[PDB]
Amino acid sequence: MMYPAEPYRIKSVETVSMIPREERIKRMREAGYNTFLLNSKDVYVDLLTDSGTNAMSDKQWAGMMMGDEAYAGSENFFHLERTVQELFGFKHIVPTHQGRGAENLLSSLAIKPGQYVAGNMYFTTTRYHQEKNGATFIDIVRDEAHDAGLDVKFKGNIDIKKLEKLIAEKGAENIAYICLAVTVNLAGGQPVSMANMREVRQLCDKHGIKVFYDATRCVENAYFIKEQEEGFEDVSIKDIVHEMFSYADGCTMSGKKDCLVNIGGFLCMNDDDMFSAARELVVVYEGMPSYGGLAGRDMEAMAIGLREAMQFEYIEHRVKQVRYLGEKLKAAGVPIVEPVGGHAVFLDARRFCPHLTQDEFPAQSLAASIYMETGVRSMERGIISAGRNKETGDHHRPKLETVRLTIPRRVYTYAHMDLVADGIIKLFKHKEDIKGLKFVYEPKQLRFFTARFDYVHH
Amino acid sequence: MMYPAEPYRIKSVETVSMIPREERIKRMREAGYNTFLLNSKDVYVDLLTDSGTNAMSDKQWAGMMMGDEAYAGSENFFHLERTVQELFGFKHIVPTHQGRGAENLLSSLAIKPGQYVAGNMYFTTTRYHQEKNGATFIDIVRDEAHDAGLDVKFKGNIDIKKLEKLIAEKGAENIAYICLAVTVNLAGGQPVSMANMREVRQLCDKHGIKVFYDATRCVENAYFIKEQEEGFEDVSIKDIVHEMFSYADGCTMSGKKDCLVNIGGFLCMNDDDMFSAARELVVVYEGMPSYGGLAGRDMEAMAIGLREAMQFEYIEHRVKQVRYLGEKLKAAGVPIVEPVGGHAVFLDARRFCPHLTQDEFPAQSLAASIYMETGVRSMERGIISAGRNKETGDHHRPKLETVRLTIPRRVYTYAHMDLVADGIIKLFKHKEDIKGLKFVYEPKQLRFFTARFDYVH
Ligand SMILES: O=C(O)c1cc(O)cc(O)c1
Ligand SMILES: O=C(O)c1cc(O)cc(O)c1
Ligand SMILES: [K+]
Ligand SMILES: [K+]
Repeated sequence: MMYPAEPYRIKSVETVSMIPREERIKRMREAGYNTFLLNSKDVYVDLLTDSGTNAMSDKQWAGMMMGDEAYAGSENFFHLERTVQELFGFKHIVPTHQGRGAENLLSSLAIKPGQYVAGNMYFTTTRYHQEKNGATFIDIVRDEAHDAGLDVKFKGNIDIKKLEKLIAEKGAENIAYICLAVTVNLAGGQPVSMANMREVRQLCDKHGIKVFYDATRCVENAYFIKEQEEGFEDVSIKDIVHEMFSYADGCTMSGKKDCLVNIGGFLCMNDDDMFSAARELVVVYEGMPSYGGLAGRDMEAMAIGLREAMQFEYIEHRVKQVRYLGEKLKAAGVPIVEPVGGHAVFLDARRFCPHLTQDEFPAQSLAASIYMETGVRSMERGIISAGRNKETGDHHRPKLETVRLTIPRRVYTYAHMDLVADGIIKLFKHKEDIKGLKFVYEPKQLRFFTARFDYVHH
Repeated sequence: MMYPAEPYRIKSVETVSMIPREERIKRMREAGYNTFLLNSKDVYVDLLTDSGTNAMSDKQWAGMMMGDEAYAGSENFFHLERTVQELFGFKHIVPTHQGRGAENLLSSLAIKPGQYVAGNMYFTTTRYHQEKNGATFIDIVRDEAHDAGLDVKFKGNIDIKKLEKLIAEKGAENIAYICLAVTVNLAGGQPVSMANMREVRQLCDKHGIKVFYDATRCVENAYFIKEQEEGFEDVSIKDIVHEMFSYADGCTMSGKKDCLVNIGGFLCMNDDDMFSAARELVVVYEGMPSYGGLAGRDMEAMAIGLREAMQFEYIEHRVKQVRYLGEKLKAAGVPIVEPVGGHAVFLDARRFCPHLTQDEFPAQSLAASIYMETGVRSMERGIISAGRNKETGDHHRPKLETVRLTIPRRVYTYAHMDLVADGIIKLFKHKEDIKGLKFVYEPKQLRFFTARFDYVH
């Protein structure tokens, strides 16, 4: 099926207030037309992010009642450890409170100053920790990834030629590690093929270079492999996931993404010595290696969730729900990043509002309009989030001016997707009526978080 | 009352396996006679730590069903924010996944390399982050705090003269901040008086020096003030807590201690510019400032728990339950660190086992024997935990060779305390039979965590 029904029932609901348009407009204005300043209680469908917003199962909530909150030797730790060892195949695991905790550990252990880290694009926290520990980041993603309109498979693949060029120019000993992300966020949630992981592994093995996965949406990635990589159609998600990680030396994981939980993460590695070093380092940043900044009950929920994520029908429905939204928008001519990724649809607000300039903040304004029209919250990922240039004092002006419709796992229905799509399509049909915004309050940093705007009038 | 009844009922119970002695001995040996290696399922009464092991209330669990897991604007965040603003009085709050997360932020923001941080003793993670950011730690606790046998009030107090001396010798500009801990862990959980907090504030204000509290057991501290500081007998715990923090510029808090939760912490501060800088920095270590590495449900549970902790009868019982254990041991002649602190009783293993040299690891062996006798787990806090001297390859030899009996909040009863005490007392009457330990496996780091031993013969 192009669009299968939910492979589960609703056990419990989260009630919402269902406020009318006049009230939404009032709340949007109070939030300075910045969706980051909206109160959760005033949002009907919250597509700000797929991180930590997932609906857990009855089995996970049963696990939540069996939290073994002991500082050492918790049953929940042992369940998590054996689950990750079984499903990912790594020798050692260190729990962390979420993904960027594991990144702090990995980069603190695996990077000497002056070295390079190469990856298929980047994520903000991941890159921060790499650079904080002395590394220069090199993008080695394939060129197609930077063409937002280009519909091609496995857009997230590393260009092996760029990797070969790097090794020759910089020398293997100067490369801390390859950071292979699955899926690739900055490209719109694009997958990486098994063939690509193999080729990166083979080349790195030649030169003694380590590969560490940024694995936050690895199950979504496994689904794309199963659906689209020749030869994998009859291989289980579980076997695809296990094979994927067989080509890595370790990984950083955010449970908040594909482990179907609201908090949690971990660091995996095969190397005994690195594991020992990670154990003493985790103590001062996260907590003892036996809980790593997580309650027992959350290690349990993450262990259960990761195993739940392996179910074909679940991840098929997850990805096809996102696809449904994207295809409905595409059918109406709405400009989106293509192909649709695993976890989100990205609107190109620049092309949605051709009558505006980027300096009138079309992404920020389109996000405001979407909320006022529907009660749906989306995230500005454009000029506002990019922040100001510290030297010039002018805006950074990023090439991507987008509104991100980010889909939590197992929270919404196709009817919610229809509500979102219908509102956006209505706005698109009258796009010329979307007004530009200007600052009325700008913080000196993290401006996307608390900035306030009002409309430009002529 | 000397020992009041629990000011609550049991809502739900946690299953334990009631395994016999022969089986406990088997499990202890499988754990290499290291209690840190015992599985939780094999422990009856787990006194390894009071951190994150607390029992929550029905109200907190109701809150756990109302987790608003939004990335921004969570109802749970706003609840936590106004609760901490109301009860602690600080202008700004940044959630963190627990205490050491807040410490990372504070030390990253408030320390220039080459500066000093002075405090009343220290805790490992707190000091690490201070030194990592280029500070030199200076102990300015009163001398009495280092006399483990001396029974005096407010042993945790800062010695104002030591602080005056530090300011004169180093200069105010070279002191990043004063780190005032409540209670003081290394002295056995000893409180700080309101009078002391005032004097420190007064002196620091004269020189423009910032004071940040390490406030993980601030409610236990407030109880000691109410109970023992002249003039506070009829002041509420809530009002004592609020006044305590009125003498601080901010704090690092572990909810896992006195906020009655299993995970959670936060950073507070009054300064706008520091807050703005903190909001930027928390994003890459913990998470967005609107959740700070916590699920919404945990921000909610911590908000509720902190308010519950203000109930006089609750914190009175908490502290008096620990005291009950300590006094029962004292009444049988068992040697402990004195006076008894708010959250734990420390056995003096050196005097418990005078027939053993420190090289035979008496604290480690005593902890093993306690488990085998009762099913009670305690923590070695002695030569093993001290680690091996890197330079000379010999043990670090700490003056304190102790076994820590750390009491989680609202988890155990007086009957459990009796079981603990009765077992230790029986061991004490036959102490000569406690055998020394030796390594069979020693890690090169964190040796207390995974080391394995067997008996000398
Ligand atoms: O795009 C996001 O959802 C996002 C979320 C964060 O907590 C930090 C960041 O740099 C980006
Ligand atoms: O004494 C403790 O319980 C303790 C706990 C920790 O997570 C670190 C540490 O250095 C000490
Ligand atoms: K969450
Ligand atoms: K815990």
